[PDB]
Amino acid sequence: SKYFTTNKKGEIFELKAELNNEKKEKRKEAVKKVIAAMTVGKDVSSLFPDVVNCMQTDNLELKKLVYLYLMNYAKSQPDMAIMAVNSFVKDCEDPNPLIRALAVRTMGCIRVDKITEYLCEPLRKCLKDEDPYVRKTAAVCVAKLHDINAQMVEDQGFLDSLRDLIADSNPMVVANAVAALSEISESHPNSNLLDLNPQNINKLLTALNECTEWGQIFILDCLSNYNPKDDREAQSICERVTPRLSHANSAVVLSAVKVLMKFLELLPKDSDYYNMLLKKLAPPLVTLLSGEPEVQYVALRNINLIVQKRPEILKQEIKVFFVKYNDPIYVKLEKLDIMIRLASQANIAQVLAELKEYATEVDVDFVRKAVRAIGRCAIKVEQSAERCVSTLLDLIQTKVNYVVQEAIVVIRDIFRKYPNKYESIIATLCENLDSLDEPDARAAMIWIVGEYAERIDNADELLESFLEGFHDESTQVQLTLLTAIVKLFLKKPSETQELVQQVLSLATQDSDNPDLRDRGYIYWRLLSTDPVTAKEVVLSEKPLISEETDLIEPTLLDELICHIGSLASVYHKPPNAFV
Amino acid sequence: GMRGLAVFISDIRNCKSKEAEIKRINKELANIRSKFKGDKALDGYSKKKYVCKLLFIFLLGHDIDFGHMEAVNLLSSNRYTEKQIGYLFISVLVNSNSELIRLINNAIKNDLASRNPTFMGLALHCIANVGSREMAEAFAGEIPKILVAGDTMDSVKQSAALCLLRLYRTSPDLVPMGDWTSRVVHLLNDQHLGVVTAATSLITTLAQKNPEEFKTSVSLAVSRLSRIVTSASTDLQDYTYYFVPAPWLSVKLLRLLQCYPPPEDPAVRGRLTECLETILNKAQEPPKSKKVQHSNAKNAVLFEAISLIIHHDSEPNLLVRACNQLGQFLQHRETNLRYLALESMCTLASSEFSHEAVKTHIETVINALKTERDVSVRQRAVDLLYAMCDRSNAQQIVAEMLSYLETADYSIREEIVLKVAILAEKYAVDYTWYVDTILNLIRIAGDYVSEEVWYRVIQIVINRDDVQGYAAKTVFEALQAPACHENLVKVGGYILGEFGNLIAGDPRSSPLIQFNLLHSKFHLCSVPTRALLLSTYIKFVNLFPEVKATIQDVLRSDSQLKNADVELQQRAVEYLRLSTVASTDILATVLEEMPPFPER
Amino acid sequence: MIGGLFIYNHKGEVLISRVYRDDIGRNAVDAFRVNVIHARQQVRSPVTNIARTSFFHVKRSNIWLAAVTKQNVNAAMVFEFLYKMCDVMAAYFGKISEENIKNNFVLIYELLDEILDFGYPQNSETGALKTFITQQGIKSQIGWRREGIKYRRNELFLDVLESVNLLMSPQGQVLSAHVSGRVVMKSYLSGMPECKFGMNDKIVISIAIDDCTFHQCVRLSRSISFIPPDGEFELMRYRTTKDIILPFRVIPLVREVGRTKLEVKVVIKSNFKPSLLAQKIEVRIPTPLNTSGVQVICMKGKAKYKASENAIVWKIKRMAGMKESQISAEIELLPTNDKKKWARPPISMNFEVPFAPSGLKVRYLKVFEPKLNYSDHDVIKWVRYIGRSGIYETRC
Amino acid sequence: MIRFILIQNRAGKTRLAKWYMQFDDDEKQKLIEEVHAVVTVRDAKHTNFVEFRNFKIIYRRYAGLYFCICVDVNDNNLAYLEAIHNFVEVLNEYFHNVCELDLVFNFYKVYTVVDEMFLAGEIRETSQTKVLKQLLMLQSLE
Repeated sequence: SKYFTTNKKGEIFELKAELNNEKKEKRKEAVKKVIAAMTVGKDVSSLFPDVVNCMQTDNLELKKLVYLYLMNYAKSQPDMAIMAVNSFVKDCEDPNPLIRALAVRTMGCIRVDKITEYLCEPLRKCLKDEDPYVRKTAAVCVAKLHDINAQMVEDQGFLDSLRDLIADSNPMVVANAVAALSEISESHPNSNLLDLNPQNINKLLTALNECTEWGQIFILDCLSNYNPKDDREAQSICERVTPRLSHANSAVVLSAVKVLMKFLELLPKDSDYYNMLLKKLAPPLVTLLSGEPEVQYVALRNINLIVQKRPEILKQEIKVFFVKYNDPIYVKLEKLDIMIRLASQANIAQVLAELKEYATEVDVDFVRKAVRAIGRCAIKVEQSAERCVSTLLDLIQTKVNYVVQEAIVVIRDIFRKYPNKYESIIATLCENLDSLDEPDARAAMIWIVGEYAERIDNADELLESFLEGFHDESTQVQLTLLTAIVKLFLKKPSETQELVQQVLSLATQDSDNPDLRDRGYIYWRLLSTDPVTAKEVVLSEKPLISEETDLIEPTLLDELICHIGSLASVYHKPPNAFV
Repeated sequence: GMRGLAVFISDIRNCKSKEAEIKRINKELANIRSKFKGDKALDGYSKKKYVCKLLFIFLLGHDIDFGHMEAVNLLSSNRYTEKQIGYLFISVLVNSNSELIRLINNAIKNDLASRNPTFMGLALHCIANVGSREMAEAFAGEIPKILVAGDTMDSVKQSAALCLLRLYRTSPDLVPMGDWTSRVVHLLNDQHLGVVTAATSLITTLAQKNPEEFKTSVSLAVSRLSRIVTSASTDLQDYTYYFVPAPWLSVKLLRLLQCYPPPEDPAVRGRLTECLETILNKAQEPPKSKKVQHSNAKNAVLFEAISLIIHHDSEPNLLVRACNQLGQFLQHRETNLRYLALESMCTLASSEFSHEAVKTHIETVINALKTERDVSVRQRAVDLLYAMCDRSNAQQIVAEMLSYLETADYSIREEIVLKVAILAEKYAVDYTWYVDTILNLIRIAGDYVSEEVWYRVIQIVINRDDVQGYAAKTVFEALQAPACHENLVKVGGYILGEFGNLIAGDPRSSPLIQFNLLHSKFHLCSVPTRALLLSTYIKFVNLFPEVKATIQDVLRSDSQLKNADVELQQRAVEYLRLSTVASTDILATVLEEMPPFPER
Repeated sequence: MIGGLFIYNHKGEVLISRVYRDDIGRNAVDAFRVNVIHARQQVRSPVTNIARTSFFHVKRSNIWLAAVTKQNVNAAMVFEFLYKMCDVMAAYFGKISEENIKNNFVLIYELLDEILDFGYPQNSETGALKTFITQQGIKSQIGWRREGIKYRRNELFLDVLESVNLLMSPQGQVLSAHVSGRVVMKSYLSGMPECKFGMNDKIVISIAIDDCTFHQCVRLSRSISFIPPDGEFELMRYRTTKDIILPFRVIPLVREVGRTKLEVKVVIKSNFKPSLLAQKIEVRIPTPLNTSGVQVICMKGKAKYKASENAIVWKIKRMAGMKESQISAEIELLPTNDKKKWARPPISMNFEVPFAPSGLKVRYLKVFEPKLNYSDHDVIKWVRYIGRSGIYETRC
Repeated sequence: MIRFILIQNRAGKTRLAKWYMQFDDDEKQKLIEEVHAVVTVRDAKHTNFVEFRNFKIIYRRYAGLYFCICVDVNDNNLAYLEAIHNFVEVLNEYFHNVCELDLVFNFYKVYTVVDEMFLAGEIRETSQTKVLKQLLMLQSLE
């Protein structure tokens, strides 16, 4: 029922009694206690009216406190908050401009229906005001009003004033209004944010240099949506935007790179400017790796895209993309991928050695990544595969378990890529057979035994070792063991009869998975009807295989490179995949 | 009472920061340390107030390393407030200073020797609160003697019995089973019900290890219970809760009965049954209050009673009446009541006697299930559904379970699918029922179905087939909704690649569009799914040559023979070489009808 | 642009919050508590996407800051803003800990108002926030190793030895769970080396209470610096209670039809990667004492009865991950006593897995010997995680 | 048998904590945190019986405070919830419509009430009248 709720003794009653002292200093600490109570989760709605009774105050600090209270109520329960609009509207005209701005932003914070009729007059009032800070707030309030349900055909007069704001005097003003208007345009009427290209763009780029650390980002994002038409136009644009190596290292530099790489469509070698850009882009892209970790993550997920698109720029920086011991793992991974991408044939001398170092760290998963990176490197410069397999042999000889597994999984790929070029190594792999547990590695080892069976006269016992423990093993090893045992049969008959009976049977009579059963019966009929077609049907040269996955779609790349700096890049997904 | 304490606590509550508070507390600690170490002897009042402040500080969370000396000095006083504060402090801060332990044993010995029942109350409370093995050795020899003496006041009898309980739980060896048994069990006939409360609780916890020494309690138990239940409204006025006569005493008395077999005296047994029936009947009248309190209080006794009957399990009529009441509960506002009824039906479903009674309410159960908002309630309901599924109602139960899966939220899917699979394996009266249910389950929520389940369904289709058009059409249709997920792709691909000759007749079941289905599912499925699809591909190529070209057109793609994985391309090469070349007729001797699965 | 800002303490309760666009409800804060902080095996990333919403979070020494938004916001801007905010907070009250936040609520709201408007991070240089902020924060505040050790071949091995403890309710509610472990380090080094060792954040520096004790040599500053004694020793002991990664989940099913028949099925599910391997698993199923006989069926491992021990035992030689196995059993009860309702004791399991159930992972290790030549690049290191079942029970 | 009684407001601050089992200080703080966290996330439609480490919790919110009694799993539930309401009413009657600030300023009598109606983990007295009379009798001494 209603115990513990009386207001004659206890906290709430005591605060309510305090809130009515005529010593303002005590009212201050009073409302402060109230705010703390709101935050901690204590029900203070009962205090509501008298706190509003405290709004009748000349003091700045006290009114600030009460406005913070009302803001706290705004986004949770708006109807309650509305009960002070009579003062809110009697707040947008006071002296102390801070009061004006506070009132405007707070009123905008409300999200209810009837606010518009209350708000249309003050807001439209304050856009045309002497003070900068107030206009900086009111510009935002406009977008606030737009997101709440209102097309509010006066919104056309609003937008008139808003375009009139881009021709402002103070930097932060336009620095904010441009962002407000761009956000308006995204919920998209096709007739919005028209660019008076020469005049408006000149004004934007004049205000850019005086702008605040933050608004430059929005300026650049508004330019990005612009589409030029003529060459010298783009020349002048890139010239003016050029000097960006600015302080907000993460943001301004990245968005400048966006506006550049979107405005990189000129006669390349007719003027020595294409070269000039391709030269200037490198120092900032590099210096964006010295900041904090998260900035480094974003910069790397964008530089990956850049390398995908215009590799001529970063073609000689594979040193700065090395992995340091103390980085967060989500940076090591990006550095590794970029290193693979830049792995030319000239610098392998260090690259294939650098990776040789990483395979001796302790961060296990990263070591897996490094071994497979050696692998993928051995498929992008053919003229080094021999050294690659040599380094892999070294790593195997290290006899570390969770390294030898990825090592052998990559050596399988290598052999299948360049067949019959590293066949002396095969026997040496087998001696490292006892220490293979994971399914991938077991399968790859058995597969290597599959091919090149006539290299080893010991291949029989090798697979006979797995044959006993046939269950408790994944389907992969079972199927690959089937294929391999049969391959061994056709190449060395009269000595596998002992095997191809129990292998086949243990696969088909015993196992339950009907797919292994299927392949078992398939192989059974081939090797029972005629050994003349078995060879031509199983032993054919499986053609060469290329890693067709490692590239991103070109038009998708076009899209993302139109969205460099935004959140769109860091996922490598188009903006539609999230509203 | 003490103004200084109040101002202290107020200042504490006005601290603007944890550091300011902790500084103020260290300051007060320094002050009280000084005044205790000051050579001036102290007045009782000041010592009381100061130990109060100490206790408060300890309760806020800090540490306190002194004061217990005054705590000892405060037991020998004679003003009640001082005795209270002292015993409180000594009870809250447990410490093993052997000398102080001895002092406290001395002071409590003195108090128990006294005659004011208030002092005896405080002493017994402290003993019950701390309860060290030493206080055991110091008073467990006396406490029953305090309990059995006739002139001991009431509250003394209550608290003394409870403290004997606390002793029994802490130190069982230090309470010998002497003579007081008779009088402790005779306690029950007292008029002051509180005496009965204490005596019952104590007798329960004692009899839980020596029933044959307390068997004589059940008669008084049932007599008191009868006198309580057949009471009038204006009886036990001090001991009646919202027009309910003596709930807690009834609860504890039934609990006491729960520790014993059925009573051996026939008239006792009969009066007991009449009490239970009385409770159940009283449970059916309209309420005498719109207030939740009455409902909770009465239903407490009700649940206690039915649980007792279950512990007895000899009154079938009572059992079924209980079950019918329970079923009436299942549709109720009080989520508490709904949960509790479900919980109790869960165990009732284990009876030789109430099984069918539970079964009858199945539609109520299912309707509660189909709309309930809690997660625990739904879980319990599904578990009950499991609990009452047998040869009779399995089919309907399973059908309803699947129909719920058709929309049920994630939080239950796992155990629902597990239980439906197990029920199917258990009571499937025929193949076609079994295969139908399994396949529907897969279509609906495959990505939780075990590995062995669809192994088994494919196995059984291979054996006793006669469902091929059904299976084929089911997977066919489920595929063309854009939601079809993996295990369905697997099972259907295999089975239609085995038996598509029995679906290829529908104009909307063309071999071409069959392959188009399967290829539309290809570029989303993983590698073992792809392998299964490639085996079915060649099975088709053996049967329906009408796409023999385009299939091969796919098999030759960069995506197939340049495949990154090894086994995909292995199968691809083998099958392309089987088909395009190296035979066109021996294909019929390799891709035959998959000889039937043997019996394990 | 900036959907809504939030500040959490390490327990995961909202220390403070402020939203900006109504398209962000309670679901947002709950999702960021249950999908990032309390995430278990997910690979972390300072930008994460769930249910068509994006989260950015920065960690400050125990305090999570997070911004949430749905628009296609300029990513770099988010993080530069978070750094500016953490710096302004520092400049007003020094380090960032729960205490300073709980003691400057008012100032924090003043900031989140002024610095951040509707999601548009207006100017935030600390020298200039005096204009708009009027409040004022409140500040507050060898002998174990011989020298002259000579080995021919540098080596070392780290073993994260942990023991997990679990007790679960039949509907799968995790009642009790905690892991106690220690980092045993066995070395072979020549000389007086320094070592630097760092790990992730899953270990903060009859009732389980988190704890972390070091060895006398360890030195803190995050990271670890120390000079190991020769031979084998114990580096640090610790105990954790959250975010545990329960290897096996046991689901029981029990149907007691009559008072003579009793059927029990158990199904175990492996909740980890499909390439790992848990080894030497044992399941102990209880049974009432007046149990005459048993019938058991299993297609994984092998089970048998122990009448003296009064339990069914079920051994598993090895098992993979993300798979499901099942044992069935029927029980005929000797109807001697028509009493004694069997309060069935929990079902227990023993197991050994090659991954730290507590989520600990050895991040990085550098070995540097100054006076001699060698360094990390010249020493061979092995790592092994070993998590073992402690008390691992499921109420059936 | 009861294990521990808590009167705990929304902030997690404990107005009253009476134990009936041996627990060290650290684990006391720990259990308080766990119970507050498991209880403050339910709604009025949620049940009242929530399982807990080796026990269950019978709780009830009274619009500003939470009463929580830890009970052994094999004990009645509705009875203990109603006993909580009973004890709440005893407080409400003694303190003249008790408010939490009183539970702060007057702990040394709250403990008196608690031990009066509960002792050694069982329910001692149920009749509100006799307890009230005992209380106002003790309040008269000196």
